[PDB]
Amino acid sequence: AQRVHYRRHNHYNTKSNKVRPVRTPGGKLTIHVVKKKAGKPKCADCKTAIQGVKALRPADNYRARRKNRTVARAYGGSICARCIRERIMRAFLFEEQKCVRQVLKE
Amino acid sequence: SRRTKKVGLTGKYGTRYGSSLRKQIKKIELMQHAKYLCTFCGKTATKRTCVGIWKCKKCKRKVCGGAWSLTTPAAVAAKSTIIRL
Amino acid sequence: GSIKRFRLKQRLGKCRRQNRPVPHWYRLKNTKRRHWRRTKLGL
Amino acid sequence: PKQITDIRKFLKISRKPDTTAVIIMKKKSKTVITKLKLRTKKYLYTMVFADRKKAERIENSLLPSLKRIYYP
Amino acid sequence: RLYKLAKRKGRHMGIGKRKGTKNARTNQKTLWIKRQRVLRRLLKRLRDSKKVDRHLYHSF
Amino acid sequence: GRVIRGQRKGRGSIFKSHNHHRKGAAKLRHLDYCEKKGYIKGLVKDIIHDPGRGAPLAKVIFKRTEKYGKKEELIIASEGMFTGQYISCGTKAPLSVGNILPIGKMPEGTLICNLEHRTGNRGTLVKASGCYATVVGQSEDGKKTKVRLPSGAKKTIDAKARAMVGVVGAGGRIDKPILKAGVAHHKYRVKRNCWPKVRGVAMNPVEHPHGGGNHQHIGHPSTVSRSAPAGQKVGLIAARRTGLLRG
RNA sequence: GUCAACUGUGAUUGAACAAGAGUUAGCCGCUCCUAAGGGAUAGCUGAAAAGUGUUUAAAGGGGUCCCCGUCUCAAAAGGGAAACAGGUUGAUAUUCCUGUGCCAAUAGUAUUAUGAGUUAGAUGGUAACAUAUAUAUAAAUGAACUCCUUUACAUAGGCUUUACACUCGGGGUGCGUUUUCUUUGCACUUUACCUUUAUAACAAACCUUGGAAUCAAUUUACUUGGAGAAGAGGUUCGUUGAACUCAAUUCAAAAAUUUGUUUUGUAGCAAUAGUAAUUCGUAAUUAUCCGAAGUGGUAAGGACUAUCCUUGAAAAAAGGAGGGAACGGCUUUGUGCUUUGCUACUCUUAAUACUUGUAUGAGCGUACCAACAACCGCAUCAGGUCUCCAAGGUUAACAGCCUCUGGUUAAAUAGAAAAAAGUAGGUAAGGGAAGUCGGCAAAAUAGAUCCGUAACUUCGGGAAAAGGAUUGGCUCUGAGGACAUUAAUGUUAACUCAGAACUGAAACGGACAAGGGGAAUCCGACUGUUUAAUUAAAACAUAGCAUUGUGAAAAGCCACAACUGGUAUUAAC
Repeated sequence: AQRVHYRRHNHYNTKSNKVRPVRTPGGKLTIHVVKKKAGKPKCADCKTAIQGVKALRPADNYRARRKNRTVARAYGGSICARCIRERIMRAFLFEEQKCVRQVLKE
Repeated sequence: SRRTKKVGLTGKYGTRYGSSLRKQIKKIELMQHAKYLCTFCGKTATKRTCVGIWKCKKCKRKVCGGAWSLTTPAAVAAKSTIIRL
Repeated sequence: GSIKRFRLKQRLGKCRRQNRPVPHWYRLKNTKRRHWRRTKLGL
Repeated sequence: PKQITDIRKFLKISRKPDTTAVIIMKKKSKTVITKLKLRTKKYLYTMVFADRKKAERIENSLLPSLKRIYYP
Repeated sequence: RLYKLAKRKGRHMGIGKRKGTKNARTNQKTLWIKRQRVLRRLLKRLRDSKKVDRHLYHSF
Repeated sequence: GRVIRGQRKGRGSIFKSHNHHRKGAAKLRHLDYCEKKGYIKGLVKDIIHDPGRGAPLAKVIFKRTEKYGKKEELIIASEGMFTGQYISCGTKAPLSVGNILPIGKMPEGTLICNLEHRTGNRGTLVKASGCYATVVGQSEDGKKTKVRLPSGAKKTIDAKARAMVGVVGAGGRIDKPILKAGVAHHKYRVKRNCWPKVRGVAMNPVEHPHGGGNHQHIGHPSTVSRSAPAGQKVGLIAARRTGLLRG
């Protein structure tokens, strides 16, 4: 076949240096170092990835259009829909329950 | 079909080690991987994830527990004693 | 190695320069000489 | 490199100041077809013209001052 | 290519010609998985086409 | 000879604690007005493991008493407590599992942990897995309180020292035997270099007082005085008695 | 160039000698961040030298008088702004050249143009959530103060998806064998970054509806469900990176701009570039560059499951949200504020002009060897020395044997002769351990399928026990799938199994590969480890058992001259 070799001045097979064989239009089989796969961004309460938000690294998250980073809805790309829904309910329910309790108490 | 007359869970250790030693391990391991009933939901999904830490799969909630069980008898007696007052 | 620090590179050049034999017209008016293989620079 | 589809958008780029060059290329495939490439400093935009008559009229239509390259 | 055409025609799979354990010759696990997929595939078609009842499907 | 194996262990070189994955110290919420005069309720947000000890650690959030917003502490977890439990701390806190109360306000015969050996010290007795202390009495003029540490000694502390209602987590840990050497290797790997042990009598004389001879015999008494000097302290240190137990 | 010496033989050679020459980066690194840690500051000790690192700190920054807060070094394999293809030289190239991009800066002031909002903060969507396509997706008010998240992580096992690799068949080119046979054997048939790449596809997750026991759905694996399943319709991330009629176009049927049918384009990048050919000058042309599929060797991902008295770094840096501080422009009486008069204003990219020190990309590395002669071993020393790439046949096989790409055909010598002896090997009639301290050495065995398998046992094992049989080549037979037509009828894929003939000097795991076994005793439970260059063991370690001190900073145990430390980010399990 053909063989490949590192071109980027650090040849060890470390997690950030993983490498993908690719053929050139020169008919040469060459090597490319593919970027690191990145974690999904997670809800504050439940540590679970949130819809719409792209999983971009701290370099790529800076360059993308703003719409990719967040959700037009309450605590956006920082709390998920299920938790927010439950939280909104708590915020009403306890406030009523507290007022009732005070009225009862006197 | 029925693999072992005795050994069960501790069969992994094989011909090595004392039978008495192995028996003592067998009781604790049977207890260890046992699925506890989760009193935050009513499913039998509570498992041990690390030495003292018990997670329910359904509730995604961490109960603090014993080394080899969800509840040690010492704690149960203490809990009851508190409850009575 | 491939890489060097600048002081080290400059020094390696200095040694190389030092080797260069005595100029031929001067003899018409040597004893000390680095050779690479068996006589390491060490520095 | 970017691919244009709208003839009007192509014309719109064509009028503008930083659109330095028009790079035009015509070739066989099986019959003749035309690739029209425009060179803006920011990008090289390409439009694929499948009919000679349209291509001929548009190549004529352009502002003539704008630089012209043929590959051969 | 000639040898391979002959192997297709079944000519060198005899007991002496083999040189490895049966599981190494072909993996038992893969064979099972193949078979389970064939049986599941048939069942999904039978339920989708509505030519069995759900209850019968589940038992099968 | 040369420095003996016991002495080398102390000296602050390689035998320093295996720091690296430890999650930070476990010490109670420090004493303030808000606790002293009442109660403060906090949230357990998480229970997290620790490479050092059997007990899990409990991630506790309070809201600050003189500044906006939430501040996180690490408490050592009582058995039977849980994520999303409200944890209460203070003089008026109710007797209930995993709350933090002054020992002066315990009813007798309660089981507790996280004793402060002297007040305000953020908890320093009863922290290892499955331990507990028992409260055994309150003096007539109050002010002092009598408790029992799990070793078997009775001790008298100030009343306003903290403790935590309920037994320490991870009970029964040494019930399970360690079957194979590698498990023991892994146990010590996250603690301190102290293992495998090496029998002193098998050493050369130069390294240790039991060394030498031709049958690995101890060759002189195995009990050495409390008064013994540094390199001499060998086998059974200052022992009251030797041989099997009775009570 | 060249042969004084060296290149252990020769030598016109050469890693020798001589003369010149060569290393080009915003993107590849260093450079920045923190880790194990190091060195200092405050103290304090100490004659000093030094030993300590917040232990009596008026100490480094952020907001605009308040709030944070040791400094500094320590990764060329952790974290980490951004780059690829082709070509080119005697010697460099992700660095020069040509093309194409990408990333980061990009001051003030004034003009212009780009779109927003307004008569001080847009809309859609039931929802999950979606929305700016401007030469450019620029632009969707937001202070203090907060709260998160990404950065950012173990191991094992399988499953699955894509990529590359390999293979097969067909068309096209060239070449080869071509006595005989050979619709043949072989070669070539190329496609990058970049375009939030456009879409499709798929594992999940989530939503709307729906209301489930004769439980259901369901994976290789088990998982999941009234805390809402199946079903039906959706929304998103992640893989992927032109899949899919994708886009453009055409005609037919539509709405005051859609569905159906056709034509194009290797989706742009892209053929002008490569490669194989073919001619003519002696540079120029022409022709080619594409229809089906399989194997699963690599690598990445996905969804997962299991394992742990082990739970598997940190920050720099970036992002999101909570919160609601601040808020037209112009003219003007009066002390940024108040009342009068007027309406195109506030944002925001990009370009331009002018001033402001000279207003775009700093410095350093980049030759060559990397051992076979460039390293270390006193040297051109059969030694030692870190990482990635991984072709065909045979095969369990990245083994061993032979082969293609690529490399070499040289080793501190050659020829001729051929004896003892040596050394690395073969092989031996008949006997079969009689040799020897000692079956040491050597040999026998061995691959697989099918059978058969004891004492004893902690019931797990012993066990491949022991002990048998079979195995080639040929010619057949049976078994095992996938699709799509309206039960039958068709198209169509692999390799593995099982059975039967015939055939031969009874041979066939033919080479290579590859267990000697049994009956007992002694010691050591075991796996583990050790005397580097005389001892691998019965020594040592180990789990378990047993013992002892110690309740704490006036303690245990231990280090230090001293102050001070360590065990201790600890606490009787």
